This record gives sequence, C-alpha cells and structure tokens, in this order.
Amino acid sequence: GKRLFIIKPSGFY
Amino acid sequence: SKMELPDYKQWKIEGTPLETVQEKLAARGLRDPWGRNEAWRYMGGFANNVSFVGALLKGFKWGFAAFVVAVGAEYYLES
Amino acid sequence: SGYTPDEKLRLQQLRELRRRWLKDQELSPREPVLPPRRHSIFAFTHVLIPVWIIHYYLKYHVTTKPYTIVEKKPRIFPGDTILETGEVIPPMKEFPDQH
Amino acid sequence: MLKYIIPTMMLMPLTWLSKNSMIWINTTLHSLLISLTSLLLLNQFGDNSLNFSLTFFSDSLSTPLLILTMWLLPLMLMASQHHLSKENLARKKLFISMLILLQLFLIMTFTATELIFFYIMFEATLVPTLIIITRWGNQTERLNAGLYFLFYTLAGSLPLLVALIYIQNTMGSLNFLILQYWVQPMPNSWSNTFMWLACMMAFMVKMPLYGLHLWLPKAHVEAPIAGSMVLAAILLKLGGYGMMRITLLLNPITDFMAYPFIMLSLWGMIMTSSICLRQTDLKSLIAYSSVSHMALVIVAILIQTPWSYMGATALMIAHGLTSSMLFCLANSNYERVHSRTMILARGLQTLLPLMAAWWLLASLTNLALPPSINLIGELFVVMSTFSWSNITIILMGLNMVITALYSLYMLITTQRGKHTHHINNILPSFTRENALMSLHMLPLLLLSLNPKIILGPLY
Amino acid sequence: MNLFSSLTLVTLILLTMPIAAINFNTHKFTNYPLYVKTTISCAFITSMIPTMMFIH
Amino acid sequence: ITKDMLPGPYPKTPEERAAAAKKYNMRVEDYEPYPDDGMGYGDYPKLPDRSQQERDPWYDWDHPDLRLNWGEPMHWDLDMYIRNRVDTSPTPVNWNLMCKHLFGFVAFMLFMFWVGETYPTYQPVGPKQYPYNNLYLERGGDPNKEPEPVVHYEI
Amino acid sequence: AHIEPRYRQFPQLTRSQVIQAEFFSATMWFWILWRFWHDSDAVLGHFPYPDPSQWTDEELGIPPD
Amino acid sequence: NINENNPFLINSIKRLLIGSLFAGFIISNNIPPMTIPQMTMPHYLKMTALTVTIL
Amino acid sequence: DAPPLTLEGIKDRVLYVLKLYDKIDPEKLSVNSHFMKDLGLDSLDQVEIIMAMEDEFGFEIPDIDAEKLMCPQEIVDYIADKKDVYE
Amino acid sequence: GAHLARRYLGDASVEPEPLRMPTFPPDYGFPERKEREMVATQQEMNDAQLVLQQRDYCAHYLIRFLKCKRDSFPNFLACKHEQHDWDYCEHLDYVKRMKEFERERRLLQRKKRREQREADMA
Amino acid sequence: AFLPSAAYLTHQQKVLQLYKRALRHLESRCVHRDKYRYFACLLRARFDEHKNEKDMVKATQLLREAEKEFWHGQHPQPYIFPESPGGTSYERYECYKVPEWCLDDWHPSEKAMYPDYFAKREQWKKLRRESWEREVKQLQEETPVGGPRTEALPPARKQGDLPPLWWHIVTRPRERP
Amino acid sequence: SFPKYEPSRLASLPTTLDPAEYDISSETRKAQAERLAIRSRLKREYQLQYNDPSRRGVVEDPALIRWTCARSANVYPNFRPNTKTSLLGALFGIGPLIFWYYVFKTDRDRKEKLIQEGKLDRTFNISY
Ligand SMILES: CCCCCCCCCCCCCCCCCC(=O)OC[C@H](COP(=O)([O-])OC[C@H](O)COP(=O)([O-])OC[C@H](COC(=O)CCCCCCCCCCCCCCCCC)OC(=O)CCCCCCCCCCCCCCCCC)OC(=O)CCCCCCCCCCCCCCCCC
Ligand SMILES: CCCCCCCCCCCCCCCCCC(=O)OC[C@H](COP(=O)([O-])OCC[N+](C)(C)C)OC(=O)CCCCCCCCCCCCCCCCC
Ligand SMILES: CCCCCCCCCCCCCCCCCC(=O)OC[C@H](COP(=O)(O)OCCN)OC(=O)CCCCCCCCCCCCCCCCC
Ligand SMILES: *C(=O)CCCCCCCCCCCCC
Repeated sequence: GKRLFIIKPSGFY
Repeated sequence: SKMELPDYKQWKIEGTPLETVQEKLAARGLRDPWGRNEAWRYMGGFANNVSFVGALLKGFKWGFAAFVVAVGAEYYLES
Repeated sequence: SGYTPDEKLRLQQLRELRRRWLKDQELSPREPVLPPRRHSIFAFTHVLIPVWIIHYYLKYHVTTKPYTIVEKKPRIFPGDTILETGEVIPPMKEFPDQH
Repeated sequence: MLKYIIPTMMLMPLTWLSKNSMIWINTTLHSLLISLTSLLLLNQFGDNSLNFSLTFFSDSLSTPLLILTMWLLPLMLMASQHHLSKENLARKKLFISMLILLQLFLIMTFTATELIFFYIMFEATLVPTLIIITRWGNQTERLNAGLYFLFYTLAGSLPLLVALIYIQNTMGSLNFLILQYWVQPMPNSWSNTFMWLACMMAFMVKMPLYGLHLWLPKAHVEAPIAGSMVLAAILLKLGGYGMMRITLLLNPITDFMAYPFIMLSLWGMIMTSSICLRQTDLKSLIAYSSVSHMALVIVAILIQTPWSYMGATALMIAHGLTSSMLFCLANSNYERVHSRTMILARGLQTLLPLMAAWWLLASLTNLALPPSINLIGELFVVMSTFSWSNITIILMGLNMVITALYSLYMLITTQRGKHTHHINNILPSFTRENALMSLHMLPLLLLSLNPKIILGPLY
Repeated sequence: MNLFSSLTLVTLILLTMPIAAINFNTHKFTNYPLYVKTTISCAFITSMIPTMMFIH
Repeated sequence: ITKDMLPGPYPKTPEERAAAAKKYNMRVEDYEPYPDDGMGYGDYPKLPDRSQQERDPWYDWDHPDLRLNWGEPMHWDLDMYIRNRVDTSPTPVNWNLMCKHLFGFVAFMLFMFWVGETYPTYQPVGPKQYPYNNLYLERGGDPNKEPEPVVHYEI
Repeated sequence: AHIEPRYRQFPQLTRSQVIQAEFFSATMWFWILWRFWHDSDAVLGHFPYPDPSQWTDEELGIPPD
Repeated sequence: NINENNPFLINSIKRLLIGSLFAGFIISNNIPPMTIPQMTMPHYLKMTALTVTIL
Repeated sequence: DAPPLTLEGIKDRVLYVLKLYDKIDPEKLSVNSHFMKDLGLDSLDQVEIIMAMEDEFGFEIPDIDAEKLMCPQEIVDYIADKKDVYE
Repeated sequence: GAHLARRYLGDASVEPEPLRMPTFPPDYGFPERKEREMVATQQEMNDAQLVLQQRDYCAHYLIRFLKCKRDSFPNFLACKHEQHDWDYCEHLDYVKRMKEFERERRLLQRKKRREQREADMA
Repeated sequence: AFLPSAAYLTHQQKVLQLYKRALRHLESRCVHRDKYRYFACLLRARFDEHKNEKDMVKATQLLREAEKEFWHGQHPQPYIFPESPGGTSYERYECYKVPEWCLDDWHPSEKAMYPDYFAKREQWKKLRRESWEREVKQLQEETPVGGPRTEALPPARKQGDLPPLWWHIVTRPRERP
Repeated sequence: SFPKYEPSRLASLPTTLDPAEYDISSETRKAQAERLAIRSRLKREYQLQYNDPSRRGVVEDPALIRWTCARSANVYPNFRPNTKTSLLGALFGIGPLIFWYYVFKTDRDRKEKLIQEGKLDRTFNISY
C-alpha cells in the first residue's frame, strides 16, 4: 500500500 | 501503522556508567540532564557486551568440542 | 525568541499546501492503467547452444588455420608411456637416499 | 569519379524542383543513395591506386575521406532542417544548394589527380562555406568570423598557387602519378626553404596549425550546425590530405624544416587541450579540441613514417565522426536552451537519459577509448612519435591525460549534477536527433571491426 | 584441447550474452539481476573445468 | 541583453565606477575591478577569490550545486572554483606546516630507502648452486661453443 | 513474519542467523585447530635451523695454522 | 531497524565466508610449485609475522 | 526497511526525548510548551534540545532554522517538512 | 641477523661479501673433496619443463613430486611425502649454502689471524 | 556573515552556533556516550561561567578567544550526518529529483496510464495560474519602495488566496523519490 | 599558547577567526543591510519569473551572459601592450617552444650520431 508516484522524464520517445 | 513507544520512566541511569558520570559531576558541583536519554545504550539487551578476546573466541567452545570429537574419530579410525 | 507571526502564518500555509501536494502524489488502486498485454531453458539457450556454436567455430574455422590454437606440449616424466608411439620414458637414476 | 559527380550535380534539380514539404526528404534519400554508392571506391589494390581517368583517381587515402564526405551530407540535412524550418523556401533551397555545391567541390578535391585542379577545388570550397557561415550563422560575429576564415586561408594559399605553378614549370607536370616517378630531391637552400613554406602553410592553416588556429574558434562557433559539421569533419582534413600529397615533393628538406612546426604542434596540443579545461562556450570547447586532435595529424605527417601516416588518416576519419557528433550534441542542447554556455543547463541525464548515453559514447570516443579508431589513430601516432624521439611520449601522455579531462568534464558539466531549476523548456529528444547521433556513432563503432579501410595508402 | 578452449570462450561469450539481452529489450525484465547472477554462477561453473584440467 | 549591461573598459571616473557597480549589481564600496595592467579584464569586478564550497550550504540558493544566486556577479574563475575543482576552504593544519610535513616525510622515506639499498639485508648462506655449468644450455647458451667448467663440491 | 523495528531497545533476532553465525564461528575454530594439529610447522617451523658455530673445522676444511 | 534476514545477503556473505575459511588451503595445495619456497630460517625469523601481528 | 514517519510518531518521539530531559517535568509538558516562556529553559538548553532532536532523528537542522524552533510543535512540523510526512 | 651487525657495525673485511664468494679455492683445506652429484638427467628435467630456478641439484625429488601430483588428481593431498622429500632436500641444500658461508667466515678470520701473526712477527 | 533574512549575526547567535559546533566537534573527539556526556557537562559549565557578562567588549573578546580555542581543539574529521553537507549520503538522490514540469512533456499514452493523477494535477495547475496574478498584485502592494529589504515573503493576507511565490516550495520533489 | 592560523591562497581564513567579522559599528550594518537589499531585490526579480506559470523557457541571467562576454569577447578590446604583457607573452609563448626545440633537437642529434656509427641497438626495429 501507500504507493507513491515517481516523477520521471518522458520515457516514451 | 501505529508504533508503540515504551514507558519513558524505565530508563534510569542506576547500574550504568552514566551513574559514574553523575558521581564525577557531583564531585565538582555539576549535574547531567541528558542521562536518561543516554540510558538505553547501556541497559537492556545491549548490557554486558563482550570484550575483544571474547569476540575473537566466538565459536571456540563448540569448535574445540568438534575438534576433540574429530581427533578421537581419526585416532579410533586408524585402528 | 523564534518566529514572527508572518513567518508562522506563511510556513503554516505552505505546510498545508505541501501536505495536500504529497497526498495528491498517491496512487489510485486502478493505477497504473496498463495497456492490454522449459525448466532448464537457461542451460540450453545460454550454455549448450553457445558450446555448440563456439565448438563449431573452433573446430572447423580456427584449428583449420595454423598457429591459431597453440597448446604447450605436455609435461613428460620418467616412467611415462607415449600414446602416439608406445615409447616408455626410462626412469631416473637410483637415489642417494637421504632419510 | 563521374559516377559520383553527376549524382551530386543532379541533387541541384532534385532540390530546386521538389515540392515545398518534400525538399528535405528527397535530398536526404538521394544523398543516402549516393553515400551507399560511395563504397564502390573501396576497389583498392596493394600496389596501385584506383586511377579512373586523366583527371580523377583515388588511393586508400582519399577513399575514406570520400565516403565520409558523401556520408556527411545526409547528416547535415538532418541537423539543419529544424532550425531552418521557419526559413523562406527559396533561401532554404539555397542553403541545401550550398551544401550540395560544397560536397561537389569536396569530392573532386579529394580525387584531383593534378595538383592545380586540387588547388582550384580546394579554394572553391571557401565560397559555399563562407556563404553558409555569414548567411545562416546565428550571432553578430559571423561576419568577422567569415573574414578570418577567408583571409587566413587565402593568405596561406596564394603562395601555394605560385609554388604549384613553379613545380608545373620545373617538372613539366602536376600529375601526382607522374610526380610519384619524377620527384627530385629538394636540396638545402633558401629558395627551397620558401618553396617548402609555400607548399605547406596553406595546409597548416587548414589543419589548423597552433598559432594559425585563430580562425577556427570563430568560424566553427559562428556557423550553423551543418557548417560546423562540414568544417570540423571534412574541411580540416583538406590540410592533412594536401600535406600527404605534397610532402612527396619536399624531400629531403622536410627532415629539418618540420622541426619548428612539430614543436608548434607538440606544444600546441598541450595548450589547446588545456584551453578546453577552461572554456565556457561548449561549441568553442569542441573547436579547441579539434585543434588539439589535428595537431597530432600535423606531427604524424611531418615525421613521415608509415605508422604515422596510418595513424594520421585513422585519426582524421575518427575525429571527423567524433567532432561532428559533438557539434550535433551541442546543437541538441542549443535548440532547447538557446545559449551555448556550458554551465547553464546541467544535470541533463536526469531529463534526457538516452541523449546522455550519446554524450557518454561521444566523450569516450573523444578521449580515445580502445578499440575505437580514435584510439587506433592516437596510438599509432604515439608509436611513430616515440620512434621519432623517445621523449615526446611525455607530451603525448600528458595530452592523453588532458584529453580525458576535458572529455569527461564536458560530460560532467552538461549531463551530471543537479539540473538547472529555472530552465523548463527541455523537451524530450526528437527521433531526428537520436537518429543523427546513431548515424554518427554506429559507423564509428563498426569501423573498429574492420579498421583496415581507414588506414590509408600504406596499410 | 577441444574441451578446454571451448569452455574458455564459452565463459566469455556467456558473460556477453546478458549485454545483448539488455540492449535488445522492449519490456520491463522479470528480474534481470537474477538473470545476470545466474549467468555469472554458470560462468563460474564453466570456468572451473579448464581450471581443473590445468590442475591435472 | 544590451550593450551597457555588458562588460566594458576600465573605469576611471567615479561616476563610471558607480555605473559599473550598478551594472554588476553590487555596492560601489565593494566593487573593485582588476587593476589596469592591460590583461584584458576591463570593468570586471575582482571578486574575493574564494571557492564555492566555502559558501553557506544551508542557504536557499538559486543554483544549489553551484551555490550561486541569480544576478550575483560571477567570479572570473567561477568555472575553476566549482565544487568539482579547486577548493580554497580552510584546513585544520596550516598550509605551510602541511607542506613541510609531507615534504619531510617523503624525503626521509626516500633517504632511508637509499640507506637500506646501500646496506641491504641478506641471509648467512652461499650462492645458489646450479648444475650443468651453471645451466649453460638452459639459459640459451649455444652448444656449438663450450663454456668453462663450473664445478661444485660437497660440504 | 519479518522483523518489526523496535525503539531504544535490543532488536528482534531470528534463530537462523544465530545458528548460522555460531556454526561458522565453530567451523573457523575447528579448522584452525585441525590444521594446527595436522600441519604444526607452517606456524612454528619446518626444519631445524642449525647453529653454524657448532660445526667442526674439519668438516669445513680449516687447517689450524 | 537492524535486520539482516535476507537469503541474498546471507548466502552472498556465506559463500565468501567458505572462501575465506578454505580458499587459501585449497588453492595453495592445488597450484604447482613455480619457485623454491624458503623453509629454513631461525626461530625468531619464522615467528616474525605472527609475533608482529600479535603485538 | 526505512519505516515511514507520522506526525503522531514524530510527536511521540519529540515528547519522548523531552521527557528524558531532567529540566522538563513530564506532566507540565505539552506540544505547545514554549521553552523560554513556559518551561523556563535557557537558550543553551534550546540548543541542546535541538541537538537531541538531531541525534534522535538522524539529520542536521541548520542553526538559522534551529534558533526559531521554540516549541515542540514547531520541531515536529519542521521534521514533517524535511521528511515529507503524510503523503 | 647478527651477521648484518658484524659486517656493518663491526669490521667488513672479515665477513664474506655474498655477491662475490667463495673468494678461496674449493680445495684450500680439503684433501680430495668430492663433487656434488646431479641425479636428474638434463633431458629429463627438460621434458619435465622445470623452471630454471627449480633445476638445481635436487630437482629429481621435484620431478617425482610433480609426477605424483599429476597421477593423483583430484586427490590434492595425496603427495605430502614427496613434497616433504623435496623440501628436506632443499633444506639440505640450504644447509650446504650455510656451510659455505661459515667456511668463508672462518677463512677470513684465518686470514685476519695470519696477517696479525705476520705483523707481530715482522 | 551570510543569512537570508538577517543582515548579520548577533552576539547571542554567534555564541549559540559556537556552542553547538563545540559540542559536535567534542562528540567527534569523545566517541563514547558517557564520556562525551561528562565532557559536555564540563563544556556547558565553561559556557555558563561567562554567561552573565554585561560588558559587550569583554564578551566579544571572550567569544573571540573561545573561537580560537575551538579552532585549535577541533577534530580533523568531525562527524557529519549522512544527508548533511559533507556527509556520505549528501545530495545522493538529486539525480532522482525530476522536476514536475517534465510531466507536461509526457506522451498521452503514458499520461493515460495514470488518469486520476493527471486529472488531479490539472486542478493544481489551474489553482496556481489563477493564484498567480493575485499574489503578484499582493507582492507589489506590500513591497516597499526601493525593493524588498529582506528575503522574507509574506503570507496570504486574505482568505482563499495562496501565499505568494508558493509553487516551487510546495511542488518540490521528495527527499527519497 | 595557541598557534595562530595563517591563511594561504588555497586555504583562506575562517569566518570564526576573522577580526572584521566582529565589527559592531553602524557603517558595517549599513553595508550589510544594503547588500541584503540588493540581494533581496535580485532574489525577488528572479523568483517573480521563476514561479511564473506563463513563462516557459530559460530565465536569462544577465550575470551569466555578462560573465561569458567578459571571459570571451571583452579580452582584446581591453588589452594594452606594455612591459608586463610583453614579458609574459614572450615568456609563456615562445619560451617552451625554444625549450622543446633544443631538447628534441639534442635528443635526435644524439640518436642520429649513435645510429650512423652503429652504436644504437636497432636490431629488431623494423616498425617505425
Ligand atoms: C558487423 C555486424 C556487427 C554486429 C555487432 C555490433 C557491433 C557494435 C556496434 C555498436 C553497439 C552498441 C550500440 C548501442 C549503443 C548506442 C545506443 C545506446 O546507448 O543504446 C542503449 C540501449 C539500451 O539502453 P536503454 O535502457 O534502452 O536506454 C539507454 C539509457 O537511457 C542510458 O544508456 P546507458 O548509459 O545505461 O547504456 C549505455 C552503455 C554505456 O556504457 C559505456 O559507455 C561503457 C563502454 C566502454 C567500456 C566497455 C567496452 C570496452 C571495449 C570492449 C568491447 C569491444 C571489444 C570486445 C572484444 C574483446 C576484446 C578485444 O553502453 C552500452 O550499453 C553499450 C555496450 C557496448 C559499448 C561499446 C563501446 C562504446 C565505448 C566507446 C568506444 C570504445 C570502442 C568501441 C569498439 C567497438 C567494437 C565493435 O540499447 C539499445 O537500445 C540498442 C539498440 C540497437 C543497437 C544496434 C547496434 C548495431 C548497429 C549497427 C547497424 C548496422 C550493422 C548491422 C549489425 C546490427 C547488430 C544488431
Ligand atoms: C598564413 C599566412 C602566411 C603564409 C606563408 C606562406 C609561406 C611563407 C613564404 C612565402 C614566400 C612566397 C612564396 C614562395 C614561392 C616559392 C616558389 C619558388 O620558386 O621558390 C624558389 C625561388 C628561387 O628563385 P628561382 O627558383 O626562380 O631561381 C632559379 C634557381 N636558383 C635559386 C638556383 C637560381 O624563390 C624566390 O624566387 C623567392 C622566394 C621567397 C619570396 C619572398 C617574397 C614573399 C614574402 C613573404 C610572404 C609571406 C606571406 C604573405 C601573406 C601574409 C599574411 C597577409
Ligand atoms: C614509479 C613512479 C611513481 C610516481 C608517482 C607520482 C607521479 C604523479 C605526481 C603527482 C601528479 C598527480 C597528482 C596531482 C593532481 C591530482 C588532481 C586531482 O585528483 O584532483 C582532485 C580534485 C578534487 O579532489 P578532492 O578535493 O579530494 O575532492 C573531494 C572533495 N571535492 O579535483 C579537482 O580539483 C579537479 C581538477 C581538474 C583539472 C586537473 C588539473 C591538474 C592536471 C594535472 C596533470 C598531471 C600530469 C602528470 C604527467 C606525468 C607524466 C609522467
Ligand atoms: C639478522 O638479524 C638477520 C635477519 C634479517 C635482518 C633483521 C630482520 C629484523 C626484523 C625481523 C624479525 C622481527 C622479530 C620481531
């Protein structure tokens, strides 16, 4: 539980 | 979730070297206010820690026992 | 002394907004909303097929060329027998026994 | 060579008759087809060069330079289409025509069998480069930089014109194939001293020589990205190509005329590398690194041993690919932050991880990591200069420390540390940019598998 | 001869195979560290055979 | 950016010095340029030549790794006093005392290695004795020649 | 269950780490005593280092002159 | 938060523990002799390393 | 590893350290117990309290922030701000 | 290591210098001293591929020990007796080297006594 | 010296900072806890001996020679907390502190993996861009002529308004991302 | 009693040991408050743009642009040739050139004189 968001750069491109 | 802290009153510095510190501070007219904070380092399961020669000889007892067992085994095995 | 009430009020409001931000960093239980997507295979794909490939390469392309694999000749002792010839190496002189 | 001259000329109606949305894609496609055809130059022999006609020939020196020249045009088109997207259509076609015309001058610069046709193409390469710098450069100083680039080259090369016509009158020819067999020993005199200087100083400016290098951290900085790519990847190598053709005629006087210039390079590669430790402009840091790397090619040509010529042509091809990739990386930051200051945008591996991997590979090939052809050329020049004098290894090895130190500091300042907080326009890497990085780096690493094609006429 | 040199080069190529695995990826790996650790365990086991026949 | 916010020539009149100090965003009492010996500084301020590690590390900096604010005039060698590089921070031992201790220790150790090389230790033994003419053929000596006989005796 | 953290007191111990630590300590002392019992000369000395003064002059070939 | 109950940690220190107990013995009895080992020396000299370590 | 901090947990630990300090009686003490105005503590005592907070939670409070923590609730809120609790 | 003091702190002309010794003939004091005898054939320790420090006057025990060590793989503890034979014969060689050092020491003391008796006489 | 809101250091602040630095370097010297606790009480007695000094020149001089005492008796490698500057874990996670504006650069197919998070983010963005002009006109109606004297920012003097210049304090990354 | 700390170039004097830190005068409070005012005005002008939602890009620092323009472009227009610049430009410019010229010429003359006499061991030297 209490899973937190990992701000990361755009790994799509 | 919640973690329960113990009773704060049990950390009395009697039986610790903080008591000797308070003795030497009262010997010249001072008083130590932070002793009961330092009391948990010298009490409980951290009390009676070994010396260095006791730290080296960890496992010397069972190791020497198994050594005597193996020496008797190889002395009886050759005959 | 400590803070001023301006600093107290500002740091209280920043603390409230910071805690709201950190709360809004949490995850919904449906998230991450993903797009819709042999026991010893390691010993076969990473070992046995590379042993096959490298033995094929060494046997039919490396040792077919001169001096590519040069092995030190084997250490010969008195009393040995040569497999290629059958020549028995003669033993040493009898020892001037010391003990 | 007419199978490469005519497609390069047909790129002119290909770029002037294309539709307005199509003038980049067609030129990129057909320039890649010309670069694919450029591998037919690899019909090289152990004894003879590939002698096409009375006008054109190609040995194993000109062949990697020709493949690199024909390969650099698609990469320049990819690099220069973003910042010229807002450009007028006719000026965009004139830009592409200047790059095509520059390639057309270069491919018959490197294949000129006769040395005054070499001079005419070698000085014809000024006009598209000058126009590109002074027209599509970004800052104010591009006019001054174009003046320096023009008037160092011409002040070095108009003595070379008189010297080549003098060889034409004395020997009867400037055919390099004839002058292989009719070369006379050049005795010690003052006449032959200034003969040697008139033959060599134009190429000393083109390399650049240290002390004559002042045109380069302006002309390579005040230029657009295609101009910097063609200057640091090809146009610095006209000097090394010309020296390797012209020191045939300059023996045995070169064996003592080289002694000052070797000092100017052996100390110069200590100084300019050290300058790269304290540069604020990233594009200028790559420029002074180019001066530092080309100093080794000057030393290797002036000591004229076989290992030195092999290492010098390997180092020229390797530095062409490496420095072109480094300028493209500096442009990939400059299109985002609009400043060439290196301390401005830091910590970019936190934002652009794959582009930071490209920075890492370009900086490792910059510091001559084995077994890249950068290290092959570096190491062979070190071997030959150790045979020249056993002390020079000190000036080599100290250089090989500082060459590491600016290559990683550039990596540490741009890509590592905490990122700059106020910069928030750092977009993700476009597919064009990573395509450009891979088309720089993957040929450079594949050439480590087969380096004998970039080792020159005496492999 | 054919065993010694084979397992000699199989150790090194076996070490280089997870580099091709990590460079040819599209997915999130199901424990790539366990894969590399298993690879080096097997490379140790593979390199012990030429070591034993050098002791021999 | 405009021309009169760029660095210019060396200020001599006090209104030019005050205009320079206003340009670099610092007090006139704290603005000191590099002295006009003609080394190419102009009106650029001689900042006190301290490293960036010496700054307050808990201050809210605009650039935290640089420890440098926005609009604050940068040092001439700011790329040299970054924390990746030269630190001029104070040391517990004096600089001259450090140099004397390091120099004396290295010089004493090299002196004593030379002393021990002059007077080496050894064991109370004879030379190691090898058969077959001090191993003449095994050390690559040619068999078409014949060496002197090296003869060893029992003891 | 994994180990719960404690406050100002000695932490929870697994039995397995205790028996493994004691087993390898006993294995160390077993191996030391075993190799000291069987080799005994890698520590104390293999062969007796003779006194060169006790050697007679006749076996050393010294004519008394 | 003292804890070391991961089998990764335990096995990873355990194999180097078996190495640190037995590997000198195993290797130094598996290597061939490449020099001649000096095994004759006086008793203050044979006991140099051990006595200096104990001191 | 690394169990998360809560405001209840940080409050309990800060008051637990202050109850182990002989110049503070544990029944007068609350989270609003000002050190100079209610508890009557010296500025040296406030510095020692902030150092006990540092030795408790394992991080350094700078002095420009330490000299403004004059009640337990501000200490708990500073540790909340520097450890980012209640995510 | 008292001989280090006897050569350095004492007088050095009476202690034999280990770089160039024996300085005396091998028969000076020896009526028919016999030679050291090599057991292993030069071709045998050539085919045994011994290291050129290991081809001394006791290499035959090392050849027997290495033949044991090859012929008893993987049992790497089954050749302790051949190893002890080789180590004991190396010990005997080291004792002989000590005897050469002691012979040279006593001969330099003899030369000291000879020149002192000469200078006292004449 | 160098402080964001204060223009200087008072004598009281200098004494407290010297007291804390002396106790920290003493704890570096005096590793064991009872022994440090004893010498910390002795040093507290030394600081309490001159506490009642109303002569400011005498007190400033005592502060000066106490700083000399400290600079002589400091540990060469004092203890530093790991996330404190000079520590072994200091600024370790700055490579993981990706700024929030990079979330604006994501592809929509990876923004659609977290629909609640970005739907919850857009109202933060809207809240900030409506609060901005109110806090700008709050700053210009409260800052004195000649600019701000100190770096102290005001709170929101109304209800509903946000504090001025709040976005990069609130939306700063975590210490352990 | 105590050794006085001697500040050097690469080890400055600490703030805790400097006497001018302990000035309690009015004019030092003037200078420090004016530096605080200038620094606060610069901080405010920075973070009014830094916190701006409309701004998307690089907050241009005139200090950084001014620093790079001083380090690159202002060097020659404020150069004056005089005694110090001539001695330093001829000392660090052609001094090493003369030095390495005579070192490498001496080494190669020694080497060529050894080679043409048959003295230098150039036996297995067939790569050059
Ligand atoms: C003829 C056919 C040939 C076939 C074989 C190919 C031969 C080599 C070609 C080039 C191989 C490398 C290409 C990938 C690197 C560039 C892109 C990248 O970074 O991708 C990361 C990415 C994986 O990372 P990610 O997590 O997705 O994102 C990246 C991260 O954000 C951040 O990334 P990161 O930092 O985490 O990771 C980067 C990492 C960073 O690591 C390093 O920087 C360390 C490297 C240096 C130290 C170790 C190597 C030292 C030298 C020894 C090796 C060579 C000799 C070995 C032989 C024995 C000794 C002689 O580098 C690597 O992982 C690459 C490993 C190989 C490096 C090679 C050496 C480069 C150093 C500089 C030059 C030195 C000399 C080069 C000699 C080359 C000889 C061929 O990889 C890919 O997606 C791979 C894409 C496909 C690559 C195709 C390669 C071949 C292209 C040629 C096409 C035409 C011919 C047809 C053949 C096709 C074969 C498939
Ligand atoms: C980068 C900028 C600097 C560039 C430097 C370029 C080289 C430096 C020296 C150039 C000298 C001029 C060209 C020499 C051509 C030699 C051809 C030849 O036949 O030589 C043998 C001939 C010999 O005459 P001859 O060959 O007809 O005689 C018959 C043969 N003998 C001698 C046996 C009788 O040399 C000359 O006639 C004169 C050579 C020297 C000329 C000096 C005048 C020019 C002054 C220097 C100019 C320097 C560059 C100017 C620009 C600077 C920047 C703005
Ligand atoms: C058998 C023989 C044995 C001989 C042994 C001795 C030989 C070598 C003699 C000494 C030369 C090497 C040592 C001197 C240079 C060391 C530079 C260095 O490592 O600097 C580190 C420094 C940061 O260090 P530090 O402060 O500890 O970082 C932690 C907190 N910041 O980092 C920085 O400050 C950044 C510096 C970047 C720029 C570097 C500038 C100096 C370059 C020096 C080149 C030396 C070339 C030597 C060539 C020798 C040829 C034989
Ligand atoms: C004379 O003493 C010959 C031995 C070698 C030189 C002296 C070595 C002294 C150090 C080793 C023994 C140390 C014993 C504690």
